[PDB]
Amino acid sequence: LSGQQQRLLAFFKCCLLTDQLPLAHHLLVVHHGQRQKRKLLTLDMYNAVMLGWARQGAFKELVYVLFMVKDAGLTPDLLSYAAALQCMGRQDQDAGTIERCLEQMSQEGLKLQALFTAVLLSEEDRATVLKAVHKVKPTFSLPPQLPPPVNTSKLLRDVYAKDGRVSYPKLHLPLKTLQCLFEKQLHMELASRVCVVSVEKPTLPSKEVKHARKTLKTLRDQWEKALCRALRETKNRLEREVYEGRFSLYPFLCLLDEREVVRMLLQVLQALPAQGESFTTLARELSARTFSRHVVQRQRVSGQVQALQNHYRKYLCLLASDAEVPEPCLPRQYWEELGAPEALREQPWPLPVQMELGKLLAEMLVQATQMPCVPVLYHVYSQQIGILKPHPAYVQLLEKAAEPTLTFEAVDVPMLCPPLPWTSPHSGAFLLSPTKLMRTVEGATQHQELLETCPPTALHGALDALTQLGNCAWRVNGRVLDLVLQLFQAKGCPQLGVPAPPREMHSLRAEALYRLSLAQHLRDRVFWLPHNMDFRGRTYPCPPHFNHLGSDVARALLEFAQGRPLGPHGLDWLKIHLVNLTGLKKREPLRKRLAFAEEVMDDILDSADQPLTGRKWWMGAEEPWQTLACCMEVANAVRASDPAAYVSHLPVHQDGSCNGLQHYAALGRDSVGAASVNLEPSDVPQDVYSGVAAQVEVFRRQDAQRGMRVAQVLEGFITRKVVKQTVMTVVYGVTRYGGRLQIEKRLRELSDFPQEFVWEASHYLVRQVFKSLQEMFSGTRAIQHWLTESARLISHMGSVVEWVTPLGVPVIQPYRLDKPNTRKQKNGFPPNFIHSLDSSHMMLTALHCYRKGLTFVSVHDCYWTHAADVSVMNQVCREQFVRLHSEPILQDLSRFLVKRFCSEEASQLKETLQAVPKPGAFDLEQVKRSTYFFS
Repeated sequence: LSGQQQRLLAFFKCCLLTDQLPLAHHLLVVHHGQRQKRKLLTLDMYNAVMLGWARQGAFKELVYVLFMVKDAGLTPDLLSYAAALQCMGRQDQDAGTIERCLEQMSQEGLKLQALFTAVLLSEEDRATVLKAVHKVKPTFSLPPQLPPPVNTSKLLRDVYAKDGRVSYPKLHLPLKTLQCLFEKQLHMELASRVCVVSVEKPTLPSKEVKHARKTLKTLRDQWEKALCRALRETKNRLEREVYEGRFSLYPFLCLLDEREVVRMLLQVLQALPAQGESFTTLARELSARTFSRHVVQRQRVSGQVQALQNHYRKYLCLLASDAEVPEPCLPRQYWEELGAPEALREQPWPLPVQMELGKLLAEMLVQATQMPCVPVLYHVYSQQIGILKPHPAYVQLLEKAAEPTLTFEAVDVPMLCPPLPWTSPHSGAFLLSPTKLMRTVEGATQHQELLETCPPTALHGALDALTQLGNCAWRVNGRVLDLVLQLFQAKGCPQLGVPAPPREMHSLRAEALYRLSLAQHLRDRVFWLPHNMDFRGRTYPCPPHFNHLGSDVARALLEFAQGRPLGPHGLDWLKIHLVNLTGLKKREPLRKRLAFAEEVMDDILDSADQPLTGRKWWMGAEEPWQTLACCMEVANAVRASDPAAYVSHLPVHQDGSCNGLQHYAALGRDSVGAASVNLEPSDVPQDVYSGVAAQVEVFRRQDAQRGMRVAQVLEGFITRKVVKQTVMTVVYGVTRYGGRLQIEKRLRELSDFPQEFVWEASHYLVRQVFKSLQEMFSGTRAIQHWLTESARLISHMGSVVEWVTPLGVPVIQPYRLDKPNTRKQKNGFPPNFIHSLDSSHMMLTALHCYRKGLTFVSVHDCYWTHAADVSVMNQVCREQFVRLHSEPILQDLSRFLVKRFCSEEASQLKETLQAVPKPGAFDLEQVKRSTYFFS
């Protein structure tokens, strides 16, 4: 529909939420009076007004709205009849009148049960309509609810099998403890903000520091008063707009309390960084915050929070180890079994309306806040986007004040209770604040629409994997946190990665400070990280400030709260993991790595006991913090009389190093590719990156002979690690220069390499690595060319490439040329497709591990799990990979693309799709037999 219509409809719905039925009715009447405005008006808007009048009990007003719809010439739909019935139920209308309305429903050819099923309504509304029917002669005759559907796909068939071989893991914490944790999370959700003491050591305040704190407090109070005044003036103007009939944001402002809006704007000023944040981004954030605090308020007033409490305690019983449930069920399945109490307000406001509201809030903040060196926030264009910059004096005042209180959004902090089961894409993660399956802002609406179009069962398999990831419990390690605290307080170490005290150094310090503060806050408290999916389908943790993927130090800090005994092989797995973290003997086999671990055991023990004053071998290792944490675990295990008896909280990371290349070589079944990426079983693992480096070296020597001097500049500086980063950029990308920037960063890290030609060197490395990868792998070269040419052809048609993963979740590329960008779509599709396959293999592995009872989480390529679980999870990854590639993914992709776009350039696309790469000699089953496929 029209953009104006979208906002008018949003205004009416918001008025229903605010209970401003007269204002909405008045605006509707004004629009009806003008013929052009009446054309803008839609039946759904009238239905919404009727619903609100049917929640008030004013039948006469509802009838007047019906008269207006008749004057417009629209015909009353099922929703209008629904509202009439519910109003009659509320007001105890005479049975004969209800019967007359029912006759009019049959006059429009509409069954009452069918109309109720077709049009969604609040349960109070449904109860009212049902009572109306019960007053009338007709019986309610409610149809029984259908049992929840399950996936028929062969890959997920084993997961959904009804045979009672399932042994789902149960959380160690008792049920009562889980309920208390839920209560803490609930209180946090109601407040919507978390105050955390600053990690940085607080010096005794000086006289000047105290004065700065007083000045800041006075300024904050002055800003609060100004903000309240500005909000009131804007509300009055918007109410006048409501009388005029122009679209107004007055209900949107009304939904959140005036004090809450002011408190939110003030916290936004405190949260905003010294460099500043984009004005458009800030406006979007403000609108999202308002919607969140309003959904929480609406649930509280409705009573949806109490019903949720009860329903959730029942769900908690399944998770709790002490409580026993006779039939094991998947968490979403169990939730659905208890019922569906999800709020109907989970759906958000239209994006243009949200943008308008956010911009209004940002403008109010800028005008209201003034401080003497005038306004705190300065709007300056940059790319070429307006940004809001904090006052320089304000930043200095903040530094001088050194306030220990840090505010964080409820969404920003990890949950204190298990995440809500993902029964639907829209409703997941935080119980009170709805989390949308698509974490990524870009392409979220299109992807969400695709998800709704996709059958629920296919969504269900991914939803189960996400729920399982959320259910995993994370506890911060005390020892690592303490060491990081000591270094962070006093300068820190660049090699360790602790940021130096506060161009980007200040930002890094602030981000680290927030992450450490969250870690300290949750150090003694078990917490659950919800997982959200991007467009590619990769799973990411929802909280931005604290997540394992974000930083190496965070990876060291985070360890499983649930504890599983090492077992006979657990100690060996810990040693192998430690060697992997160091990066020593990567090419050598696992047996050699274990022998090396025995050789370096003395260093391991010394480093664990005294990290700061020890040999500091862990610092030498490529991942210092992770190495130190592993060293501590190994030391504890040896100290314990039995290593098998000892329980290792710390995760053991198993990775294929090049998951995308492994998928490319499996798809083409290339023998050379399988050997290079370790798909083929071998006594000694062969490093793909080393082979790429060799091929790069031969190309480098050819270029040195040639006039181009880039090779000479890079001669002797193409280290294996840098090559590894370049290979990852080529295989995995969103067609962005940022990955190339990472290659540049690796080149910058080498002091000997000149930075004068670093940009050219990064470009040249990308080209050389791409040539090397294609040359070494015939199957990969073919598949990549086919994908690139298919994506390019689809982009020319003008439709964004859309494909369905083997799991069944549809993946779309969110690139929009200001139309799809041909460059991004053609280059993006091979990496995005490879990512989707990797995520599919990860979800299959996770679900099967869940059936086995292993705790599984995925961080990038690495698959995290307990040391005892590692061997089993390796077997699962080897079987699931084979099963995924057993299905003809290339053929399925070609057929799906043919359906999506060929039946519309399409013929050329059809020919390209038809010419799928032929299967290679290498046997798929070999992957199962390959011990070194993941290591």
